[PDB]
Amino acid sequence: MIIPVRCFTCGKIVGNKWEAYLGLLQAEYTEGDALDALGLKRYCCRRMLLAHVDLIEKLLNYAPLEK
Amino acid sequence: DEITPDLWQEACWIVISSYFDEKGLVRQQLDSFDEFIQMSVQRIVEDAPPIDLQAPPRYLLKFEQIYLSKPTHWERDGAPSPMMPNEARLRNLTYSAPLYVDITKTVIKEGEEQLQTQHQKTFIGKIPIMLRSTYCLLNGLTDRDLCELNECPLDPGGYFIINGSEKVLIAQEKMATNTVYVFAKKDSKYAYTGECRSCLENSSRPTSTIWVSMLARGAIGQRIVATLPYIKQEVPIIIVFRALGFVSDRDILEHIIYDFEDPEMMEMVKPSLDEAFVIQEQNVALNFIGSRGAKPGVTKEKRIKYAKEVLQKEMLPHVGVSDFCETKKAYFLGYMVHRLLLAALGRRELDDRDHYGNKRLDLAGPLLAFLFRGMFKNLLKEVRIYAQKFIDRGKDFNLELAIKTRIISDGLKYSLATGNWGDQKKAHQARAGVSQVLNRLTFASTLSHLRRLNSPIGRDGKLAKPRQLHNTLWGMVCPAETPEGHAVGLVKNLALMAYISVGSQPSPILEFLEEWSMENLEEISPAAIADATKIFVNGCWVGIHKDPEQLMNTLRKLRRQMDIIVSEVSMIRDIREREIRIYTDAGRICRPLLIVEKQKLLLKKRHIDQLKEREYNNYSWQDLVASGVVEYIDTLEEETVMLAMTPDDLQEKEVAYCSTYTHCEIHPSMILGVCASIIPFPDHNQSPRNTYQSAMGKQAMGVYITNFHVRMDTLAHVLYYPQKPLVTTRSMEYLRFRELPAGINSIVAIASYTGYNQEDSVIMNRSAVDRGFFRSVFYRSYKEQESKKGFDQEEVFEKPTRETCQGMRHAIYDKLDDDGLIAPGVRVSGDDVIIGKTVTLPRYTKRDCSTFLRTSETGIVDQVMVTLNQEGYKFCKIRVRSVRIPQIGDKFASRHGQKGTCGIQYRQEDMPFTCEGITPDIIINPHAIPSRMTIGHLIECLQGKVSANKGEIGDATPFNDAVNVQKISNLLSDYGYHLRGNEVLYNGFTGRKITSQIFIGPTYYQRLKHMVDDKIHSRARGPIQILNRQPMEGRSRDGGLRFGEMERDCQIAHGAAQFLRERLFEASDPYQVHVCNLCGIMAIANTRTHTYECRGCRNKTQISLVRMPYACKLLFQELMSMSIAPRMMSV
Amino acid sequence: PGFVGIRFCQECNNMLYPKEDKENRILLYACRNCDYQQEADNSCIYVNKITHEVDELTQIIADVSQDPTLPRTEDHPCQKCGHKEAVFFQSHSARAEDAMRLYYVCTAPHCGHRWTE
RNA sequence: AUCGAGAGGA
Ligand SMILES: [Zn+2]
Ligand SMILES: [Zn+2]
Ligand SMILES: [Zn+2]
Ligand SMILES: [Zn+2]
Repeated sequence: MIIPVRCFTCGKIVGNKWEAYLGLLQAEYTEGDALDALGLKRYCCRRMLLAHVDLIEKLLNYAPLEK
Repeated sequence: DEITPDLWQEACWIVISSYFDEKGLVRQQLDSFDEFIQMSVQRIVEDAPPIDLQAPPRYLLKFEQIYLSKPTHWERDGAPSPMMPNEARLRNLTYSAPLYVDITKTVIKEGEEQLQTQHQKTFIGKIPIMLRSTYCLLNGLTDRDLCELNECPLDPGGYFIINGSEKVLIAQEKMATNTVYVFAKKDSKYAYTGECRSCLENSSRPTSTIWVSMLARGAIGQRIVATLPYIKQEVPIIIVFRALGFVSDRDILEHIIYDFEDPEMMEMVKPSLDEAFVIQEQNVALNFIGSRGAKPGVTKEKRIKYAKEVLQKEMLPHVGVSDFCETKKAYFLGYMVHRLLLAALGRRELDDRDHYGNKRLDLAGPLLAFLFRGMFKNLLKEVRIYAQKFIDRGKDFNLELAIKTRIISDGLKYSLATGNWGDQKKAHQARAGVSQVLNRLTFASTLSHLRRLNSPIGRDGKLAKPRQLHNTLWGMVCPAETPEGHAVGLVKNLALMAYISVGSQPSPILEFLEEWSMENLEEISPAAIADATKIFVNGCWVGIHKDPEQLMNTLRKLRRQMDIIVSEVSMIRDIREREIRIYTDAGRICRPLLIVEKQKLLLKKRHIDQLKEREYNNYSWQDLVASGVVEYIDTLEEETVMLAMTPDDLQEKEVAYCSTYTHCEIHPSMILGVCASIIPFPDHNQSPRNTYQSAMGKQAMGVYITNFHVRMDTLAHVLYYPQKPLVTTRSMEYLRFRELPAGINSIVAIASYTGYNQEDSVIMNRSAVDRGFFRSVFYRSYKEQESKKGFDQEEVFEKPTRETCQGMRHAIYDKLDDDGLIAPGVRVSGDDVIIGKTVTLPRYTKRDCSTFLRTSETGIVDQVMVTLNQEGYKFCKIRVRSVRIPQIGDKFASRHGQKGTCGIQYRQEDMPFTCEGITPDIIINPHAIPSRMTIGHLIECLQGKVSANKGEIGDATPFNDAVNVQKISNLLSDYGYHLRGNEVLYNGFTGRKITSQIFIGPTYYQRLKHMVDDKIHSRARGPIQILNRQPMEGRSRDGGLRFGEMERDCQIAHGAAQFLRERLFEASDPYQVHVCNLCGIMAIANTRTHTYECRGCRNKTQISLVRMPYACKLLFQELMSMSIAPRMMSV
Repeated sequence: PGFVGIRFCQECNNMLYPKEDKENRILLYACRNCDYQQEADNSCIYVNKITHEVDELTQIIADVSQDPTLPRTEDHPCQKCGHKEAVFFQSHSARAEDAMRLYYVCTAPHCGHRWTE
C-alpha cells in the first residue's frame, strides 16, 4: 500500500525516494531518467520504484474511526 | 481522414478505452436489473388478471401502477431512514427497497351503485436492490461521495446484499425460445425432430415445447407426427391442421409446401396425408386430439373443448394466444414441418445445439422476473382466500390486511440468500447455483464472478460436446477462463467487450415493416411464399417480402442511425433459405465491431480526435455507436458477417482473400475475459497454462477492495506491498489491475540450485521475505448475537464466571471486558475467547456459550463492532488480524500456470548472485518450462528486465507484431546485458561461478490463498461423531483423515492385515457387543451386576463378547430395523 | 423417368389416389373423399431415385451472390452475361458424398446465372 | 451442532 522501505532484493533504501520520484515525474522526467536521478542503478530498485502502486493515497480518502 | 496503420494501435485502444468509460465491466448486471425494475415488475403486475370475487356485491381489485422507492430501513421505532449498503453489510440487513402498488377496488352490487376506492401506494413487498443500479443510493455518486460513505470507488457493483452477504446472480444459459430447431437423435423412434420452445412475449407461463418429428424408417413411408403439450400421445400433423380449420389437403400443403414444382417434398409429406383420411373435418380432428390426450372425456363435447383450448393456448403461444389466430398458427406449424422436411431431404443442415446463436443468457433481470411472477401469483392467491373468507360473511375487508407482504419479500430474500432458484417449498425441484456469494478474495475474482456465465447441463453429464469450446464463443466468451475441475466448459466468462442484450419490444420494428412493403401473413396467398422471403421477428413469422436485400440495407441504416431500431437488435438475413430473422429479446450475447465500407473503415481519424478529448467535449462511446461507425453484432448475425481481424486485412493484396469485408475487430485481444486479460503474452503459452492462470489469478493475494478497513468479511487476505506488473497488457487498464494489483515483481532466476525447487516448487529469498516480500495480512471476522427469543432462555454478552457458568472451558476469559467482548489490539492465541456469551438455564441459572477463536490461528484483534441486527438484539462482529509471512509450503504462481510451493528459503548470502550483487527473489526449476511450453513466462521475464532497466512498463498485449523476442533482446543488449536474459551467477555458498549462465529477470509473481498453515492438520484421539463413533470430518472439527476404500485395497495388496485392522477397526471405532450363542442377536449385558441375558432365547449363560467396529454394530441394528436378522454366529 | 407429383380433386381439393379401371383396363386418379375421377396422363405412380442423382444447380438461388461471406473469383466468367466476377461454393448438402464439387453463380444483378465446372 | 448447497485444492 505504501512504498517499501528497502529493496526486496538488495536491501537498498527506497522509502525516501517515492516522493522525490513523483516530483521528478511531474518535472517532465521520463521514468528512466527519474530513476537515474535518484541513483537506482540496479534493475531491482528500479523495479521497486517503477512498479509501486501508492494505495495509501486511496486509503486516506476514508475518514478515520475517531475525530 | 483514414486512420493509417502507424496510428491504428493508438486509435483502436482509444476506442476501447471509450467503451470502458461508457459501459464498465458489470454493465450486463446493471442493465438487466434496471430493465427488470423499470419494465418487468410493472408488466408482471399488469399481466396478472383482476381477481373478481363475489358471494350480491363484487370486487375486482385491479393493480395498475408500481412505485419503488429508494432503499430504506425501518427501526423498531419504525422511523424510515435511508440505508447505505455498508450499513447493510455491517448490520446483516438486506439492501432492499419497498415496492408499493396502486390498487383500485370498485364496489358493484346492483342498480348501477358503483363507486371506486383507490389505495395509492399499497406496500406490496420489499425488493432487494443491485448495487450501483439506478435504484441504488450509490447511483451517480462521485468517488468523493462514495468514499464519504465508506465505499470503494473501484467497486463495480452488480450484486445484492442479503443479510449482510454479498450475493451475485450468475447468468444462466438456456436454449433460445420461439425458434425452430431440427435435430436428429441417433437412438430414438424418430429420425428427425423439430422442436420449438415457445413462449409469449411477456412471459406468464413456462416455455411450451412443441415437437414435430418424423418416424424412423422401419408403415410404408415416413410419417410426420407432432408431440403437442398436455397430450401424452403423438398426433399426426394433418390432424392438427384439420383441428385448426384446414380440412382440405390442398390447404394443408399450401401451408406446408410453398413450391408445388417440388415432388420430393410432396412424396415425403404424402404418408402423413395417407395416415389421416378417415378424419376429414375440424370437429372430428379436435375429438381425436382430446381422445389421444391424457384426460379423455367420455363425451366428445368436452373432448373437443379441451382440444380447442390446448390448440389455442398451449400450442405455439408466441404465434398468438387469442382467437382467430389459427391462420398464423397453421402457417407456423407448416413452417416447422417444412423445416423438418428440408432437414430430412438434406436441403438444410441440422441445427447445432451448441451454437451460441441458439442460446440465451438468463441474467439478473429475467431471473428476478421469474421469481416475481411466481411470488406475485402466490400473493394474489393469498389475497383471494383472505377476501373470500370475508365477503362470504357479506361484509367489507381491508386489503392492507389481505396483503401479507412477506410473500414477495421473504421469497426474493430466500432465493437470493440460498441460491435455490424457486419457491422455498419446492427446495428440490429448485435449481441451485444461481445467486452465489460474491468472491472478494481479489479484485479480479470479484470482476470475474460478476461476469460469470453458467451452462446448466449438469456436472454429472460426461458428454463433452457442451463442455467443448465452440467456434461461436469467439468474442463472446473467454477461450481460456474456465474451471479445470468437474465443470470444465460449463462455467464460462464473458469476453471483455461482450454485452448481453437487455431486451426490447418488437412493436416499432413491426410497425415500420407494416409501413414498409412487407405483406402480413394473413393477407397473402400461399402461392406468393415461394419466391418471397419470410420475415421472423422474435421467432414469429409476421410476413413476407419481395426484395430482402434492400430491406436489410434499410434496416441496417435504421439501426446505425439509432432510429426506431435500437442497437441491440439482431437482424440476420439467411440468403440460401430466404428467412430474415429479427431479434429484440433479452439474453443475446453480442459484441461491438467496426463497420467497414467498400474496403475501408467508417472509423475515420476525426472520430479518434473527438475520442482523445473525451473528457472535454463529452464525445463518448454512444456517439461512436450513433455515428454508424460501430455496431453490436450477436452470435447469430456473426454468421452473416465477414470480419477483418485488423484493418491490415482491408488492404489490397497480391491475392485478395475476401475483398468484401463488412466489419472489423476493434482488437483481437478482446476475445479474452477478465482473468485471461492479465496474462502477458498468452499467445506464447500452451492454452491449458492460460486456463490454469485464469483460475489462479482468482486465488492471488492483493488488495481485493480499497475500503477493506471497514468490511467485516469472514476471510480476507491483503498483500503488504502489491505492485503493478512491469510487463502488462493494455486490457488491465480497464480491469483496474494497476490500481488494485495482486502480486509482486520478483527477480526470478530459472535455475537448478540445491534441488529444493524440483517438481513445481520454488526457492525464495529469506532476506527478501524479511523485507516484506509477499507478506500479507489475514483478516478473519467472527459474528455473534445474543438472542432473547423467549423468557425460557436468553443469551447475553458478559464476562463469564467460574461460579455461575456450567459449560465453561478451562481457557482463561481475562482478555474479555465486562461487556463480554474482547478489545482491539489484544493478542489472541488458539482456543482463546473473544466473546463471552452466557445463556440462562431453565454452574447455575446460566451456561457458557462463548465464541472461541478458530483453533491454531494466533492473531491480534483488529477491531470490534457492535450494533443491532434486523430484529434488534445486540450483535457483535470481531475482526482478528494475523500476519502471514511466506514460508515453506506456501503456494506461489506466475501469470503462466507456473504454480509451486516454497521448497526452502535461503538468505541473501546463500542465494546465487550476479556480478552486480543481485540475488533472485525466487528461483524456479527449469524443468517446469519444457513440457508446459510457457514461453510467455520467458518472454515476460526478458521484457521485464528491459522494462526495469529502461524505466517503462512492458507491453505484453497478446497479438502485437510491434513486439517480438528479437526486438526485446536487442533492447536488452543496449543496457549491458546478454540479449537473451542470461547472466553469469556465482554460487552463494562457495562464490564460484556457475558454469551455466542462468536466466534471470523480473517476473510478476502472485501469492495464492493456499498457505500451508491453513492446511496442516494432525489428530491423535480427538472428538468422534455421534451416530457412528468415528473421528470427525475436517480440520475445523479436529477430525481424522479418511482411510477410504482405495486405501483398504492398497493395504490388501500389501498384505498388511494387522495394519488394515488397526486403521479400519482400532484407530476408528473399536467396540464390544454381547451376542447370544443361540440366536446370534445382540444380547443385554449388565457388567456392573454381571447379568447377561437374551430376551429372545430366555437364556443368561450362553452369551459371548464380540469385538466389532461400532459402524458394524450400527449397520446390523439398521438391518434389524428393516426386519433383517444378521445373526453373528460365533461357532 | 422423373418424379410424380400429387394431384388433388376438383371438388373437395383432397389428394387423388391411384386406381385401376378393369372395364377399360386404364389408370384413373380418384378421390376417396368425394366421387371424382380423372384420366391419368403419365401412367407412372411412384418413382424412387435411390442413386439420388439430383442436379443441385436447381437448389441454388441467384440471391446467394449477395453473400459477403462467400468467395468470389475473376477466373470463371459467366457464359450467359459475360460478367467476370462470380461467387463459388461447395454443395454442403447431405446425401452428397463427392461434395468438394464447386458451384458458381454470377454476381451481376438480374443475371443470376448458375453453373458448375 | 446437523443438514444441505455452493465455491475451491490435488
Ligand atoms: Zn535493489
Ligand atoms: Zn438369544
Ligand atoms: Zn375429391
Ligand atoms: Zn451472369
